Amino acid sequence: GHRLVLVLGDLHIPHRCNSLPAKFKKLLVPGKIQHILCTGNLCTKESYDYLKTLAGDVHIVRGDFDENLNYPEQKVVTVGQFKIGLIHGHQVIPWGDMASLALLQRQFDVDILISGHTHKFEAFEHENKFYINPGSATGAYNALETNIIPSFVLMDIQASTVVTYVYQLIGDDVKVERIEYKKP
Amino acid sequence: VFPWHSRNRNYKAEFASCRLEAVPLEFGDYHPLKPSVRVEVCKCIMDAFIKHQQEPTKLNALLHVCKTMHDSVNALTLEDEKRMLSYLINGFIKMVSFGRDFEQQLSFYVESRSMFCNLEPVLVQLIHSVNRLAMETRKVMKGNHSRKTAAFVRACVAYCFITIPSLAGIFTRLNLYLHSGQVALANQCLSQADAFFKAAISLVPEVPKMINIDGKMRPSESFLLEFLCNFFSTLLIVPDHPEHGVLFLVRELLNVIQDYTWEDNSDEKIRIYTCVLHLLSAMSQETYLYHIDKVDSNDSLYGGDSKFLAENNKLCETVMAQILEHLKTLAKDEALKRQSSLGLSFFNSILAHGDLRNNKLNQLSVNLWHLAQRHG
Repeated sequence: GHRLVLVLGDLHIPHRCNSLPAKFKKLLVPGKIQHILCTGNLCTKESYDYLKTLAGDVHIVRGDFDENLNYPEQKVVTVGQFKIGLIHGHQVIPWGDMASLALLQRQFDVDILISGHTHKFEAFEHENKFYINPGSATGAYNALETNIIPSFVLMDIQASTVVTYVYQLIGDDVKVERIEYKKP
Repeated sequence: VFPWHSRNRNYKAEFASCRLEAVPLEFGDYHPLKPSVRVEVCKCIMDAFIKHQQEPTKLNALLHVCKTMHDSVNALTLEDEKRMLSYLINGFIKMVSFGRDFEQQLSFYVESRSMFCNLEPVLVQLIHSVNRLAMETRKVMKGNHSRKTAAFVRACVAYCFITIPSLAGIFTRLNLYLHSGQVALANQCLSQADAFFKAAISLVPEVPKMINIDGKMRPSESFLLEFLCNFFSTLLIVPDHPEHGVLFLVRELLNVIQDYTWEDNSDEKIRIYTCVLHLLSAMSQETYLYHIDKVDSNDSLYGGDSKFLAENNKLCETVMAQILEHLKTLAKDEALKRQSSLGLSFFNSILAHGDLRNNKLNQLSVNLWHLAQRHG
């Protein structure tokens, strides 16, 4: 049994980017995605409607610039055997700190923590817990980085194994990487 | 009084050890996604343009249409119509791109600001697009600014500084001060970044209890907590101007939050103090977790000088003293639920950042754990 989750965030349409990269839209076809977890900063209803055309279950958290202030600050969604924590990450002091995120993984009692304010992609296992920072799909700028690479994560969950396919657009080519995670 | 110490953190080594090794995919390998009053005419024109012009252009007729549409805004204009008009004008603005001619783009934006003054969302989009323009100039000239574009990026930052106060939204104002300050601080405009941060701090004491959200009045406590957390995370990179005391903006924000009018039935102020512990502990390290391209943050500016580290430690001790005072007042208030909640949060903070090797902080942590378990 395969469950597909699209980990996305920091689109910043149209505050910092007009749209997603050209190739990503071609790759993201409707029907192949079951859940969509967004770290936030879509900033418009248009990106939310675009996500609604890609899957049925669409969980979005509040960014630091999202227009809809009713999106939850943090969320816990159970897909397969895995509980996943979703938060934008700008609450975290400092941004992207390991301990400051382990605190959230303790609070939520959660298996995967997704947080993406720092637009650089990351994926690390700390204290037998999985942390994914999917980066910015549109490559939106931040003061923290010089060369932002558009990226998004796609988790295939089956029983206890999550295979994470990470899509990054370098130059004009979409590289994909495989990350293996197994819950003890 | 229990002092504080910072657990040494080697962010490079920690990330290197805990990072998951990904195996790249070659072609063939499987990845899942492998195959005047007649505003109606103005709306009709703008809809056609936004729906059937998908490439940027290098205006006057569309500008006149937008002026006619925007001039209809008065005291009798509803919020829904203002939202629609702002959407249409932003759709017009998005497609006007002068490419590598940055100066003409900024001229277009200043003209737009002088033309669409009433509709706030257009102004927000203009600030965001000017910030994008400055960052795009940085990206094109690869950080190594030329003498010519230094003035241009300073002009963009000044445009943000003068335009943000014209907004009415309190939290939009705070977040745009913070973001525009970060944008300025990515282009070696230290003095204007400090002004942006000071403006945000000075504007913090104005946020009320109830804020408008989709037409409904909701408490602003959680939103203020989020903004203050964002600001504290931002202050890690900000250089300290030598003409002031150490951690000047951090201390100013702490004073502001100390004097802020918090609700009597509220304990979020102590939560924010618990958060300040995080920022100080991170700021006390040898090299900071994240940096700007060429701005000497306090990590290299002070170089971890014993005086600066001691000042950070003393500020940590003061914040902890405040938190412990509130905890004791909670015990005297007999509402033990909030006491246990804050004790859990504080113990978690100490475990996250505090140097547990030190006996004095360890005893405080053990006492906090036992206090939390003493009342479920």
